[PDB]
Amino acid sequence: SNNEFHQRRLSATPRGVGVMCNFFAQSAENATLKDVEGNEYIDFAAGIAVLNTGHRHPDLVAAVEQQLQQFTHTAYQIVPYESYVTLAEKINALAPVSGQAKTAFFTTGAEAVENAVKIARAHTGRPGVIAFSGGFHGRTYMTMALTGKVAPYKIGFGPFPGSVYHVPYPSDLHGISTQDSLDAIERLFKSDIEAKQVAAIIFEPVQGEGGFNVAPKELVAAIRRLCDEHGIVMIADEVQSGFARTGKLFAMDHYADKPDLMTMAKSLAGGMPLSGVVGNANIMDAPAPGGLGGTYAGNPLAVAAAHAVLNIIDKESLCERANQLGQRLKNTLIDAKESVPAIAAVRGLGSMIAVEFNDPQTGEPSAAIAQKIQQRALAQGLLLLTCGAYGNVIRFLYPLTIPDAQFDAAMKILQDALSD
Amino acid sequence: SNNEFHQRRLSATPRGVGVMCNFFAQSAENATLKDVEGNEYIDFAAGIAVLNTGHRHPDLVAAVEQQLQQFTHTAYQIVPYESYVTLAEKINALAPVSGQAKTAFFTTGAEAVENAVKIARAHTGRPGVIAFSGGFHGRTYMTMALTGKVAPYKIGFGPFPGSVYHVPYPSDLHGISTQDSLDAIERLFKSDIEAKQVAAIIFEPVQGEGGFNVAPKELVAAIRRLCDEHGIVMIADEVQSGFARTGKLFAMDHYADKPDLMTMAKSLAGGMPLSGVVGNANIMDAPAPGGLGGTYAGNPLAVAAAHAVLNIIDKESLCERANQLGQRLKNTLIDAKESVPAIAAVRGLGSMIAVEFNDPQTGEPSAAIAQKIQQRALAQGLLLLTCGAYGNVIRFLYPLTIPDAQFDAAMKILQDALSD
Amino acid sequence: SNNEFHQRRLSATPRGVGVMCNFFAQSAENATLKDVEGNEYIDFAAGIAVLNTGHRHPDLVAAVEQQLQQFTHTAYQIVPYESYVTLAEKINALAPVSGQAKTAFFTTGAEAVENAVKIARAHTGRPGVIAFSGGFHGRTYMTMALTGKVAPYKIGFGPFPGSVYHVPYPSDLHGISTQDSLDAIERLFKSDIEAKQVAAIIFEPVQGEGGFNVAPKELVAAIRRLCDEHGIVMIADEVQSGFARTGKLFAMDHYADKPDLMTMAKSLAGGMPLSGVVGNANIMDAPAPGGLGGTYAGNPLAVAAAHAVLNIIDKESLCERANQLGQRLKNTLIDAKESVPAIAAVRGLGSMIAVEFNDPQTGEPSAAIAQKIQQRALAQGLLLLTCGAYGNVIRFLYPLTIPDAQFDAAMKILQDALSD
Amino acid sequence: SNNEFHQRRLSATPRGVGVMCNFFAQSAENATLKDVEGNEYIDFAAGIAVLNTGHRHPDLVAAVEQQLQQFTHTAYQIVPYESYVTLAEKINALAPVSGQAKTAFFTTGAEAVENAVKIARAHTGRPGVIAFSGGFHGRTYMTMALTGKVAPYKIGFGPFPGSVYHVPYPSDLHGISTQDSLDAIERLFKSDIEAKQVAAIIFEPVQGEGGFNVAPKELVAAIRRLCDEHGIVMIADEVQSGFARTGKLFAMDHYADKPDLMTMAKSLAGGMPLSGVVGNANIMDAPAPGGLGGTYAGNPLAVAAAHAVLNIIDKESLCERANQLGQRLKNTLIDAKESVPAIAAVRGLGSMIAVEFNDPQTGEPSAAIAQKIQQRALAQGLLLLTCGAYGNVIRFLYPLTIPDAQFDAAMKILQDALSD
Repeated sequence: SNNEFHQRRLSATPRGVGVMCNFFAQSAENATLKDVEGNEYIDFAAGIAVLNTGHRHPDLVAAVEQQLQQFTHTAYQIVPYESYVTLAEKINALAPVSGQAKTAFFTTGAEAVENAVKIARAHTGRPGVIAFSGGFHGRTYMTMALTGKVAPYKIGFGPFPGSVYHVPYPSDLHGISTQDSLDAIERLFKSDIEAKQVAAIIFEPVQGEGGFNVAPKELVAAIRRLCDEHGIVMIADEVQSGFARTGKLFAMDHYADKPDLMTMAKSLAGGMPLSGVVGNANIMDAPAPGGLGGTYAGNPLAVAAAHAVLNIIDKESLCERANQLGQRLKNTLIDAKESVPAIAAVRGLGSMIAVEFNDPQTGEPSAAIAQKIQQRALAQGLLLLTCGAYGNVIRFLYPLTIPDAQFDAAMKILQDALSD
Repeated sequence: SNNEFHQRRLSATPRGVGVMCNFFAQSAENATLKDVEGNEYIDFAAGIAVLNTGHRHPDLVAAVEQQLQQFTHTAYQIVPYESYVTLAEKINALAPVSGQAKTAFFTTGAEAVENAVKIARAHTGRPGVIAFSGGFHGRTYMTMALTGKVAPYKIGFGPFPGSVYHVPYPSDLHGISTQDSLDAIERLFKSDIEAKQVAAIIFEPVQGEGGFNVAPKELVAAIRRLCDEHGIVMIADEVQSGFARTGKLFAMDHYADKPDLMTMAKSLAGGMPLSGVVGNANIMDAPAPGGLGGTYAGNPLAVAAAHAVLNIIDKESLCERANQLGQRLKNTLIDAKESVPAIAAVRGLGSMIAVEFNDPQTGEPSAAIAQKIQQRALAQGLLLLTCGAYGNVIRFLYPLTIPDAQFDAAMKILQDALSD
Repeated sequence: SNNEFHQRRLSATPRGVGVMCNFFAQSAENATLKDVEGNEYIDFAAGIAVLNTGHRHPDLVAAVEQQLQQFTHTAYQIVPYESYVTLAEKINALAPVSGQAKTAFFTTGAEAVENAVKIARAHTGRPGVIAFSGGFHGRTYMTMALTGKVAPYKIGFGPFPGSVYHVPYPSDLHGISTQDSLDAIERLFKSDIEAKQVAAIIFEPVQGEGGFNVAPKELVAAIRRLCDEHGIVMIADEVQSGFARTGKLFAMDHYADKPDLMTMAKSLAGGMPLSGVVGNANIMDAPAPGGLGGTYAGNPLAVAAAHAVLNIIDKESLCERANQLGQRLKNTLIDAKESVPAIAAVRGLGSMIAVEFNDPQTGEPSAAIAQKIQQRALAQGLLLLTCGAYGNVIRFLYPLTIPDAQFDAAMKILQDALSD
Repeated sequence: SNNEFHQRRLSATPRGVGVMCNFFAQSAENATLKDVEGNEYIDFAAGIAVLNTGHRHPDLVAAVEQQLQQFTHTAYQIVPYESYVTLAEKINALAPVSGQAKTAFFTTGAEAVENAVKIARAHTGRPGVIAFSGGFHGRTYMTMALTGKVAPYKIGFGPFPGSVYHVPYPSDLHGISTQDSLDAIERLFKSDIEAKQVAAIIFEPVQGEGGFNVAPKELVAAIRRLCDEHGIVMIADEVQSGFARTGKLFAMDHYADKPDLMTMAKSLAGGMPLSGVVGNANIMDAPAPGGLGGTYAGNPLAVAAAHAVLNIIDKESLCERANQLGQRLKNTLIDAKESVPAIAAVRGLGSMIAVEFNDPQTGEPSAAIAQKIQQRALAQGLLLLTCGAYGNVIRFLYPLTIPDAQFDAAMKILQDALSD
């Protein structure tokens, strides 16, 4: 029963860990999710862009099973294992970072961001960090501070550390330009903190919870220029955009400038708990032995899954397929724009696409319309996710391995849900 | 080759992720670890107290495979699952908290400590946190601040947030008494922060990296009293001491006073990435919906493994067994105390036992002697771990499921390694 | 000799205490300063807007001597005196605060700002403070944090406290509007700190060292509105703009909205060390007995001088006079705007008037032209002061008591320095 | 009327500015204070150790009037003057700082400490500051954090900056030794902050508000040793102990080790608002020009007063007189220990002497007995001050210029007030 267990969950767990759906997952494969009462759903959430290679991809299951017949945990900081080194070598070969790449593995994306910040601070000896409004980087203390949304991520968890600031993110719909961001960064350097006291600038090439806003090329170039000038570490948070989501393996592959450090997680292990930081070896080697670590860091099962994820992305050509699916979804949303004026924007990159809804009679961002369209899709068996500053963005996070027929059915459902 | 991948590792990964052993893991079962060249080792590390049920316990592997046939990740905050709820119910039933309990799951122990601090700050509306010298609570920013050992955990990652203080932990060999701890707390209340601005007091009932120092009953009682008097949340970090290690399920079960919050990890899932926080349901309900979470939180495979772990500790009487094994180890160490004057102390609870070595001609802490015994034991096939402030303590973290014959062989090897 | 003592100065005092002039003061009266070698200077600095009533005003001197016959210091928090209370009563009656006013006295302007922040934190129980870029509020740690100009005030003195942020200040010449300020405040609320975690918003009605930028009426109204909505304390820093400088007694008297707190110093005692905070009695009474104080606070001689200063401002009609002299200066500057293309702006209120210079060919802010005009004037005997974000602003801080003929001589000198 | 003005004072000023006496000062000279109703009091407060040279010493009045006929304020950072340089040279010639000295002047002692910390931070590039429990250093934000007494100086003004810690001050009565302090410093280095991240260790040679505890020679030597070893700036806060109070010109003259920086105020100008920092020239020169300052800093009248105070201390042999008067008061207090069992301790240095009362029927610190003696002596026309962690200590801060007959009358009054 989904109601019995709804009450059991509300009684056993705190209200702080909120849950979107009131049905309980029973099984899942690729992009199909069945609950405990037999209802099937098309998963356009992918565990929040974690299942780019799909629920229980057979190669991932095979790799996890093979490793489960060897060992699940030795603590890498005690007894190492080759799979860690080989995955790090492959990431170094593929990651677009400055200089020669070195990679370390942790467990959660928040741990990856934390360690990127630790590496930057140890390299520069500086305290400051600049992030962007609307950015999301984790739910730990420091990663909350870096996160550019207060409600609900930061309510009641303050005070937050000093030397951490935010500048507005370029958004065409809201009149924020690249030059607005650069002016805010300059106002930081002239009012708040010395440029030679800022250790890192951290940014998402495509903001996840921010509404799938893409960083303009000028912005990435300017960030690279400022970091080169002032000795600041450039951090690209590719935790959500990484691994073929944006049409290339990493979102940063769409830009000429390379960041110094890059954080990875979610789809890195295709449904297993793994994260990592990859970047310039001169910067990564700043902490001494013992300065970085984590007990679950580089979990053998998750690392095997990540090897499988890389091979799947390659052999099934998930980058091109991400581009094709994103184009089809854009076509559907733009065609619907003619009949549903509430659609205010269609943005994104590759298969990282989102639609933002304004009230057609007011012009103000309306979360109500987004919620009701999300209700309609769900009742039709389509699981959609909400994001944005005002919670009026629907982001589409289908697995890149979703079959064509199921994707077309999902487009039909989305068309019927857009139009009342 | 155990030495070609050593160079590969040094070239691909950052220096900051330190590694103790020069060999690479190939397979592991219970307390037996086999490297890529075939060498066998008796694992007295258990992945740093993560494998209380031993490497790949058959029931844990069966549970993980069963779940692997259903789904590995749905993002719990999007789509929940019953295994999370039932595991929370079991932890609530077993946790040493006064009154109604509530449990939330995350992925890493540092994440659990972070959420305990978030819960305490949301409940009290205060900033301050008081921890203990020699304590270890994670490698994230806030958990580094709570950690009471600067070298090597905090070197280069400051500055650290305000309102976080440390008081000395009682140690009979170092002359620190419970009254010393309480006087330092009072000095904090009179010099650094008013008690009504302290949100939590976090402590390990048995210090992990601190040298297995056991908290006196008077200290736990004074902490409970100070917390009730000033409205401070009492946090017990049982990440390393939890799950049958100390002879009871949780170390706090050795004391009459119950904490408000308790953090769990490591052996909770017996080799899978899972952590948690259980406590006073009213305090746990302090953060509003949306304020707590984490993408991997309560990973389904790890949840299944944790169910298995609870059932294994029950059905195989691992508390009783930890008491027996700790007693055998203490007998071996005391029988050696007459031939080895370097044995300065033997401390701990249950099967969380450590031996501290001083120099037999100076009386000063001797880390070299401990490293030499460790060196000798590793050549005989026994993997031992060091800890303590001065690196002069050897901690015994054998899996609780180690067979009697292998344990007795390890005792013989240990007697030889102490022999000089 | 001015040289001998210049070298002795460099040898005995730190380089960090910067000194603008190469001559040493010997005598001073009203707006006339004589160096130790006999050279006379028309003082358009007034000790940085401290000598509004002019150097050694006879009434101030007579009051100071009369008190000197009584006592110079008793420590007010030990033994109080009636001059403190009567000055507090006069300030309470004259301050632009809604409802019952209370006034406390301290010694320096930074001390007044510090106590205003302390009062706001005690009244709200919140950590945060929001200030404006280009603002100056003192050289102590918290007041450096509030100051919105890094160079040179904050170089090497970090890190600075968390929960302290800055927003742009409206300027017609730099493209910053009131709505830009309000949007940045909203971005703070949405990205950095909860609105109901901000204790105060501190602002200058007329930015002193920032270039004499006048706060538009809409900005003050919006600040008042936000404070009423979020329960934030509205702090007006009138240390430099206060006491008849802007054509009315306080700059806030030009606006319909009233602040919760107002800080006073500089011309408060007309050349004696005294500061003060006046505001809402219910808010002022937030700190408990024993929370506010200062050994020198409300020094008797400075309090007598401040009594004299109020009586001088009233009897010699210094508000009206400030308006007249500001109009004469504006006539001179606007007249010169036809021959000097470098004159890009002439702004201010009353006798708080500044001219900003841009390059006549490029249009960029030209600090070199400003310096050039300052040296020309200095060579003719006119002591002028620089300010602005780029050091390209000349501020006119003559004593309001300056004789008309001396003012006209200074205007002629200024006209000569503006062209050739 | 003292009652009518008592009510007026409570009406016009905030409750936070606490006031000890309910009468209002009318006149004062040397050690005799007259209120508005004609009552005379022997001033054993000296405005909280500010009038070592006495109320309105004739030489100080003469210097102040001479300067008042010249100028009262020019803003030293705009136009300098001789008296600043000559006073700095005299301080450099007399101050016991390691190496050749430079001196800067400010206005309040809190500002002096603020600038000492600024100088240490600029010199070292480090954030950390270590202070002592029971120490008092100012009522500003940073000097609050440095202060080691929460009630009443810190209540409601948090949260406080990170990297600021406190260690116990050696006290014979409370069982705190030098080695306790050194162990707490080592615990800071091993649990809280790296030694190479601490910019300064600030301490009072004789704690003022803490109860006149004298720093033992071993403690000063250990602070000097640790500061030399780790690059930490050693700061002696002699705002209260300076200028012949302790029997030598500065308290540090009783010790063989020299601090790097020394802060001065209070008696520095003998009742006029002045403060200063004197220290090693190389360290003082750390902030770039424009980094240090203050509008009122180095007030000409106060600087003339400081010249006069130095001359008075020399010509009237105030150091020797401080020793003599301290010995006479100690004789009076020890002889009273026989009939007053409440006298638990009589401590101090020179004429910086305090008596600590415990309850003779339980052994508990008694602020009530101290206050009864205070009011008993006040009824007889003798004005005493309280202090201590528990408010149970009587301080004797008579002016050093007090005549012998008045001192003997005060001793008579003190003897009668000690007994019931």
